[PDB]
Amino acid sequence: QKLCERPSGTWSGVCGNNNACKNQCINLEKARHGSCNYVFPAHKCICYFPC
Repeated sequence: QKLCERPSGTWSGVCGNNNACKNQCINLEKARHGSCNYVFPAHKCICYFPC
């Protein structure tokens, strides 16, 4: 709901892989979903924390 779409607390960078980005994010930190979202410049491991 009130999620903040931070580049993952850990993986604060380029992703090239949605599944991993998601997994790694919520596996290491405790965010809800994550995904290898686009937007300029390149894809990055965006993750949704209940901020």
